This record gives sequence, C-alpha cells and structure tokens, in this order.
Amino acid sequence: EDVWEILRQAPPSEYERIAFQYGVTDLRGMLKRLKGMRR
Amino acid sequence: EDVWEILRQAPPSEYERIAFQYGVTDLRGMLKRLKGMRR
Amino acid sequence: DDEETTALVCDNGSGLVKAGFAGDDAPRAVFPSIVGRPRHQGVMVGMGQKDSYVGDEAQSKRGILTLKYPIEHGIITNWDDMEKIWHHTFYNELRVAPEEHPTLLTEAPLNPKANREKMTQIMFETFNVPAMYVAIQAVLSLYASGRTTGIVLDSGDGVTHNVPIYEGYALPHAIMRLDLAGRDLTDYLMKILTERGYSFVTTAEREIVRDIKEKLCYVALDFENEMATAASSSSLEKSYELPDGQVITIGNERFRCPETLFQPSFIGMESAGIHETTYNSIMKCDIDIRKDLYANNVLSGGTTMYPGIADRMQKEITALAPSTMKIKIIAPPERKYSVWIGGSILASLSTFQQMWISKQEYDEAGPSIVHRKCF
Amino acid sequence: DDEETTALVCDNGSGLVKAGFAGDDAPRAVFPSIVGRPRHQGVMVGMGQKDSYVGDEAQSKRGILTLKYPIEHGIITNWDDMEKIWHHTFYNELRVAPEEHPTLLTEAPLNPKANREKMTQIMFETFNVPAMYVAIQAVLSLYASGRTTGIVLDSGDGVTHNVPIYEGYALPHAIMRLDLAGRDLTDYLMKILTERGYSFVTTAEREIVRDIKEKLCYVALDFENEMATAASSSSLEKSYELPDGQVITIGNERFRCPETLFQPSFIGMESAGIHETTYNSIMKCDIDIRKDLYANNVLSGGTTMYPGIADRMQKEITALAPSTMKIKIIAPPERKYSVWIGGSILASLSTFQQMWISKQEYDEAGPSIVHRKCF
Amino acid sequence: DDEETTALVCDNGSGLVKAGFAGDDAPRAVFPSIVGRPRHQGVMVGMGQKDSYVGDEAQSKRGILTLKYPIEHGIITNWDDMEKIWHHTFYNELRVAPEEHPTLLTEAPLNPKANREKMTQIMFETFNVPAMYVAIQAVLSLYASGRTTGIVLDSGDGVTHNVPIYEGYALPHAIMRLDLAGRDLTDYLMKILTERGYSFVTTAEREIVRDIKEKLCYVALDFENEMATAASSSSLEKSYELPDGQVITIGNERFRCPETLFQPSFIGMESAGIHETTYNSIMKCDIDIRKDLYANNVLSGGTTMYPGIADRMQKEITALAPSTMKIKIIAPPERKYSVWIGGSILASLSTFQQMWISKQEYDEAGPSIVHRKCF
Repeated sequence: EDVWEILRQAPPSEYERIAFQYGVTDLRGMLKRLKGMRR
Repeated sequence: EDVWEILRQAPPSEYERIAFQYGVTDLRGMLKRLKGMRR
Repeated sequence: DDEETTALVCDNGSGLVKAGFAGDDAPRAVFPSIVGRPRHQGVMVGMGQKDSYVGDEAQSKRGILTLKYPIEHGIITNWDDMEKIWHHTFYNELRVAPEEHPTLLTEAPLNPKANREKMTQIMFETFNVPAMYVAIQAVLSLYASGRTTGIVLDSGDGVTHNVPIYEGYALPHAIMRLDLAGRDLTDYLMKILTERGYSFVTTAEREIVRDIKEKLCYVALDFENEMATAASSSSLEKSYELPDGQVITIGNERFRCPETLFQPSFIGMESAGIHETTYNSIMKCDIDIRKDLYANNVLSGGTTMYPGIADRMQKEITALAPSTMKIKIIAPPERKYSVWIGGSILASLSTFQQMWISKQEYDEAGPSIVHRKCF
Repeated sequence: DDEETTALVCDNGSGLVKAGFAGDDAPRAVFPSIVGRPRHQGVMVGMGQKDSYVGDEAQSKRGILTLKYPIEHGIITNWDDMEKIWHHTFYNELRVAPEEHPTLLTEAPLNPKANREKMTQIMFETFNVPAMYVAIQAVLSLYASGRTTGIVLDSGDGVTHNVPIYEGYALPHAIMRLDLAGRDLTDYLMKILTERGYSFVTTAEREIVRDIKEKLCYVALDFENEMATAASSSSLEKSYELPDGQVITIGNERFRCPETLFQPSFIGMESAGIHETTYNSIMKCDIDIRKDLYANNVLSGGTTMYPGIADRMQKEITALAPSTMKIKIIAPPERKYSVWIGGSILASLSTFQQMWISKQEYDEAGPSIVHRKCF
Repeated sequence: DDEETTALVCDNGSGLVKAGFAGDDAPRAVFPSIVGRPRHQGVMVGMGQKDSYVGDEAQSKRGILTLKYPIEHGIITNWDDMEKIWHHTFYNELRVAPEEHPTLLTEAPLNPKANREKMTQIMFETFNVPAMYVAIQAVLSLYASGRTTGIVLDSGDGVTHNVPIYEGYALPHAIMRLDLAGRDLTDYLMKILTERGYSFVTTAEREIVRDIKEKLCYVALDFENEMATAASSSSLEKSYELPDGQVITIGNERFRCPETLFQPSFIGMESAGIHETTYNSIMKCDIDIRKDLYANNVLSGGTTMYPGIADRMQKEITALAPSTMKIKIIAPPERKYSVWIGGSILASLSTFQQMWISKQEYDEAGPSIVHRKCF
C-alpha cells in the first residue's frame, strides 16, 4: 500500500491530502493508527 | 423667486437646466407644479 | 368622468408595490409583494379566505399562508400571481379602470428584454390602459433627485447599485449591481438571532425581524471600537417585546447587521461593500466629474434608513478619497418614495407623452417595439 | 497509572450520550439523555431508588420516573441534571477521574456562546480534567468521513442539517438547520398509532414506539404508488408484539412515518424536505463544486437508518439535479457513531494538542477565551 | 550537470506566464497569473491549502480563493505575490535553479523604468540566475514573425497594440496602445450574460465565461446584417452546458462580444477600433512602406483567435485602404506562443550573449545600467 510509509513520509498538512489521494480515505484511519503507535 | 416666471419663460430643454441653476433643484417640482396647473 | 387623463405612476418596489396618479404627492398604494398559501387549509362552514389576496391583508392574517415574491430577486419568476397582484392594485386600492388612465411602469436595469415585453402586453390586454410607459426605478429616483450630476447609491427597496451621473448623464459602464437586499440583511439577522438561542425560521417571523430592523437596527460609524463597546456597552442591550409578546433582547446586532453592505464576508459575498463600489465607479469616471460626485453623493433607499449611514459614507470615502476633494453625500428622508415621486413627475410630464407606449405602436410593432428606440 | 494520557472522546449525542478514550474503536458509553422522576414515589422499607440515575437503568425500570433531556431540542435547558449526568458517565461507565484525561466535547452549530462557556467552566471545576476541547458533532462526523469535499446530510441523533464541503471547506452560509428529530417522527408516529385506535401517550410508550421505528419503520422510494399498494398491500400488515405482550399491528406507517422529512406538511413544518434543502444549498454553492457534491452526497445518522433512503436521495435529486451530472450519495453503516469516531481521531490528533482548552488559558482569559480564535 | 548553458525563455504572458529553455519548441510552463485568497478559510484537521499556489491548481480548486494578477493591466502592482509566482515557476514546473541558466524576460512597452529595474534586481538576488536579459513581448513576437517589415496587431494575451515595422524597423511614434484585453471582453460578455437573465459575477464564473468565449465566441465579418440574422438566425442559438452542468444558452453574443475591439462605444472607449488604429498608424508611416504593411499585415494573439478576424481585417482596410494597394493580413495559428518562440530564438542567439544583463555590469552600474544603452 505504502500509505503507512508515505503518510509517515508525506507532509502532515498534506498527510491529510495524500491519505485522501494515495488511498487512505481514512486519513482519519491513518492518524488513529499512527496513534495506535503514538496513542 | 421668479422661478415660476422664469421656468415658465426659460427654454424647456433648459427649463431643466435653469430650474437647476435659478433655484428650483426640484425642476421635478417645477414641472409637477406647472402640472398642478396642467396636471 | 373628468378631463383628458392623469398618468398612473405605479412602482413595483422590490418589497412593496407603490403607485399613485400623475403628479400625486404620495403613491396611494403600498404593500408587500407576497403570495399567500394557507398551509393546512382548514375546512369550515363556508369560505372567506382567498388564496393570495395578500396585499396588506395577508401578513396581518399571516401564518397559514406562506410568502411569495413574483419578483423574488428584483426579477420576477411568476406572473399570473403578479398580474392578479396588479389587479388587486388597480381595483382594490387603485380600484380604477386601467383603460382609463395612462400608467408609467418601473423596470430595473439588467432585466432581460422579455420581462418588460410581457409585462407590457399583459398590461395592455388584461388592463387595456389607454397605453403605458416604463422607466428604470433607479432612473426615476434619479429624476426625483433633480441632481443632474453625481452618482446615486440606489440601495432602496430590495436592490443596490451606483448611478454615476452628470447633468443627467450616467454611464452604464459606470453602473454596477448589488444583489444585497433587505431580504439579505433579513437572512443574516435571522441567522444571528437564531444562533444566539432563538428559533427564527417562520415567515411571520421574517416580517417581524425586518420590522425589528427598521425600527431598531442602526449602523455604527466605527466597527471595532463599537464592537469593543458591545463587549460591555450597557447602552445597547435594549430588548424589544417580541410581537407575540415576550420582549426579545437586542445587543450589538442593532448595528452590526447591515454594515456587511460594506463587508460581505460575513454575508459571504466576494463583492465589495457599497462604499468602495461607489469609489471604483468614481475612478472609472472621468477626471473632474469626481468632485461633483463627492458633492453629488446622493444616497437613496429607505433600507438605507440607518443612522450615520451618510456619515459613514463621508468617513469611508475620506479614507479612500483624497482630502484635496470634498465629499458631500446626499440622502433625502424621502428616498424610498423618491422613486415614485420621480415617476409621478416624469409620467406627469405632459410635455412628454410622445415617449408613450400606445396601443397601435405596440400592435403593429408587436412587443419588440417598446425596446427599440424606446422603453 | 500509565503514560502521558489519552483523550476523552465524549459525545453528547442528542438522544444518547456516547464517549470513549482517544482513538478508541467504539464509544464505550451510550445511553439515553433522560431524567427520571418517579411519579408516585411510594414509601417502602428503606430506599434504593435514586431520582435520576436514568443512564440506561431508568428506562428498563421506567414508568414511575418521567423523561427529561437537558438538551431537549439539541439545546440544553437544565444542567445540574446534566452535569450529574456526566458524573454518572465519568464514574459509572467512564468510572474515571476527569482530571486524569483530556476530553474533547461535542457542540452543535447555532449554539449561543454561553452554552459552551458554562459547559466548559463546569467541566473544569467539577471535573478538573487536565483540560478540554470541543468540536461540532457535525464537523466531527465530517472528519469521520474523511471526504474533504461534499455536503453531508447530518440527520443523526436528533438533529438534521446539511454540511456542504470541499477539501474540508464548508460554508456556514451554505449550512442550514432542521428542527426535525427522532423526537419529531416519534410524536408523529405516536399520533398516528393513537388515531388508529390506540392510546399512545406514555413515556415508556414513547421509547417503545421509537424502537418500533428503529426495527420496523422504513421508507418507500415512491410515495403514492406505495400508498395505493397499502390500500391492499397484504405484505405490509406485519403486526408486532406490543412489548407489554399483545402484538401491535402495523401497516403503511412502517414507511410513511419519516418521509415527512421530505414533506413536513403532515408534520406541519413550512420547511422543505431534506432533499431540496440539500439541493438549494447546492445551488448556493459555486459552479462546479456541485458535481463533487453529487459524488460527495455523504449521508449521516442512524436515524436515517431507513431502507432506500439513499436511493430516494439519488432519485429525488435526479428529479432535481440535471442528468448531465452524476449523483452519488454516501451513507456509512457507521453513521451515528461516525461522529464519535471522528472525535476520537481528532482528539487523538496528538499533533493537535495546541488547540486544547487548558486550565491557564481559560483562567487568565476566563470563559470568553475558548470562543475567540478557538473552540 | 551539462555543458555551458541554455537560456531561460520565460514569458509573463498577460494572462498566463509561459516559459521554456533556450530554443525549446514550446514553453513548458503556462498557467494563469492569479493569486488566491480562500474566502472563509475553514478550519479542519491539519492543513494542506497554501494561500496562493494558484498556478494551475487554484482555478480547479477555485471559489474559496479569489483571483489576483500582479500585472493586472499589463502592469504589475504587487510583486511579493509575483516573485513567489516565479518561484513556483522555477521550482514546480521549471523546478530548476535560476542561478544555473540564463533567462530572457518579457517586458511590455510603456513600462515605467523602475518596473524592470526591480524585476531585475529581485531576479538576481532571489534567483541569482547566471544573469538575465529582457525584451518586449511585442518585439519578441515580432522576431517570431521573421517578417522584417510591416506592422503587427499584437492583440495577444491581455494587451493590444500596433507594431509597424520595416526590415525590423519599427517607429515608437508609430506604435500606440490599446487597453483592450481579454479581461475587457470578459467584463463585457459577463455584463451581457447577466443582463440577459443571468447572475455572472463570480470569479470561477469569470474563468468559465472566458472559456465560453475561447471555445464559442467568434466574430461576424458584417455587423448589422448578422445582427438582423440574429433577429431570427436559428443557427446561432447554440446553448452550452454551464460547466456547473445546466446548458447555458447562447445567441448572437457568440460573435458580438469582441467586435467592440473595432467599436469601443459599447465597451465605452473613445479609442478607435483596432483596424483604424492600424490604418492611422499606416498614414503616419512613410509613403510606400504601406504596401508592405498591407502585405505585412501580421496579426498576433490567441485572444484574436476569432473566425474571420483576418478577413474582417482585409475588408475593413479595403473600405479604408485604396483598392490600388493590395492588403495581406498575416496571422499565425501559433500567435500567442509566437512571442515565447521569438524569445526562445533570441535568447538562444548564442551569437548574442553580449547584450546580456550580467551580475557585475548590474552591480557596478546598479539597476540603472540595464536601462541605459541596453534592456
């Protein structure tokens, strides 16, 4: 998927954007799981 | 005032003008009263 | 039953329709441009309720009936309603035979031609007036000014524009549009009243709120300083008996409602406020017309009835206009009916029948005629 | 007794209050927002009945106690009841020290500022949480969407609105209000059940009827054709055991209850149905945002759990929207808890403590601070 | 990472900025000269919206952001915006180190010297290009012609002028100015669309309308005959899907928009149309240069993309020019990018580095140098 890697690599401002383009519509998700790491 | 007399004497085209110079800013007036005569 | 005739100075004021005879001192008819649909339409012994005789009757006996403007946004979407409206006009408070008397009609700039086309032929046919004529409400108010030169901020019934002039000479390039209307401030203030812990959605609520404006709302010359006051300005908390009966409290909204006519950000229009629209129209003006414009800063509209509106003008221009030139905004107390007064004078211009839209000219030239070389 | 902290994602869902920790997969607490007054208050050996521990206990042991929402109409009229409600929350099913954990709070649009003012200081004082933060339930569900663009029909717990968006960009001018609520359909269906030869007035009857809805009531795509069916549609007469025990019969009401969310005539709201509210919000939208809106037609609400609701959307728009554009309504199965999920994610936004309503900021800036430049 | 260098042929096309390397077959970068301010600036989880990266991104994701040209009227009022614009250029679609490559710049006639002064030093400092050079877009298009002799109607991006020439020999006395621009036709056609029963005020509406032009608007060789047709010309009513989705109807405006470039009365310029400006420039020309001018009637501009524009040229001249002489208007399909092509060739003129604005020459001679004996 690389959404893990690229949404821990992309901008944050654009973490929003590119979770929404690079397949993580649940940027909601991406952050909650990024947090499951840092939650 | 003479606006009555000179706005029944002045040009008509310039009834507009000279009501607006010789004191009848209400050329609007001058005609409505000229009409109160001819209304 | 009298001599030749007297014109029918009839105004379709954006909010209310107003009219009188030629050279009358006041349009004898004025009332909202509403259409009424009784919501539940209860069945009772007999009847006595007409659908849409709204005129002035409906709002008093409002609620069941909803509200409708044929001319909703200064432009009319329905007419059957609307011609029956004029019938109410000419036979209930004009109570007159249209065929009897010539009538001048008010048409706003930017109208598609077909609008006046139809309004014409329908008035001819249904009303068979001797004949008619029409003119721009803005232009009619402008003759009501008699100020041949200068721009007019025609923020009156439900519309806003600028009318730069000189000796009666106005530039269509120099005239713009403002969708802002009493309806717009209505929506805004209703919004604010609701968000402050209130349920302001209902039609009669809409009329009530506009009245709340017209008798309460003002505008502050300064914005932030007066808003800081409102942080603790114990003057401005005048609460007004909600017409249902419970006093409705009021604070800074009593002013910060209409200023958005200068800042449409809160009302959400990219458009620029009235003042800078006037100013940029000024810039597009020629070199020295502008001093006159300053002196001919003729305001117009009862919607603009707010206190310090003119003063806010002079100050805002000052911030804009060079101090070298001197600014003089005009604003008659008789601004909303000034349009009808100018119409009465012009239609009364018995030296000016020649511009009149007659039976024949129309018939031979159909509807299109009134548009070519005439209006 | 652990590391730094995890947020307190707490929702005051209009009907039920729901909450969990930061980034929880489900709000661990959910129950009605009822207050219970035992009617006759019988005297017995000892006690064991608290007045208003309603939570989830009261309704089971309902009847004597009446029902009360502090937030009756999405807006709270009483709080003592309500803060004791949150105490029940944080110490009976949250059973946690509020001081321990940060909490994000749900506030609906159009609230008077003082509401969140107090909710804040009371939570600070009584709950002394590390600090708090609040957000619009609509907005939180909107982040729960992740759909940056498009409008959301936030007809969820007990409220209805439209939330036009683009890349997270929503217009307050483009967002409206709908007083319609599960309570409203409740009153309507209770009315109908009563008029059909039934005595449906009692509170527990109220809960029963809402349940009757949630497990039975649907909506038909077509209205008159499905009503003509009901004239003889032998399918729809499913009668359901009245929970007291006698099967309660059901017919076309199983659908024609909620459609009034499109037609408030029968419920008696001049307001227009959900669909055309969405549509006119669409028109007020810019030119081409609307295709996305069609594709971003994100529905929300478990109240909207009805079958064919989305399909009725697409068809009604179709009747409204140009066929040129393509309509795509969204509606997650997880719509009512989607708000809490978005809250959990956002509060969990450990990159986003900075927006947090802390002790000091509040104290030095009092209550007003949370409102200026923050929420 | 290669040999000596290749120039940076960069055009600040009045509407779009375009550029490529020395001797490129097409300016690889082209996009509007807009600045974007998100109107309401909604707060969401995180960010992702830059204020004014408009480039080509903004208009697609337009609406919230407004539009701004630094060079509004072919002359730039703001630059910070504008140098960040070139940064976007050189690092997003040029994505190149300006210090690496020489760049030739486009400057229009009648510019105050300080404009190119600053543009220079800022490009030196911020961009530290090896050095730069600048040239008149009109002149660059004129080398793009290769037609040493004759006048060019440089009605291209957003400006209009005449460029009489002979063997590359042009008279500044013989070159005039036309404020008319695609923006001007924009305002006019927006005006007309609005007055015909339409609300065309919004920015994205502005882009849409220009596109409506570029793909629809043409010009009729004859004016009154084609307007009489339009009275009933059932051909011209092609209605175009408003990009929001509802087909927008079109009639005679599809042509009578731009002709005002010949008649500025309706657009309200006392100035004379393009044709007679060319003609009077011709008269001021010497005796026999004029036959060549007839043959060298080189048109320029994609704004002039209209059908029959050249033919209308020949006919109007014919009405003006003596039949004794023979008129030949030129107009490449590659007229709007012809300016950039001429720039690419000239900057690519590796026999012509000597005219180059270098670090030292500038530094020792400051900004003024580039103006004396050079440009």
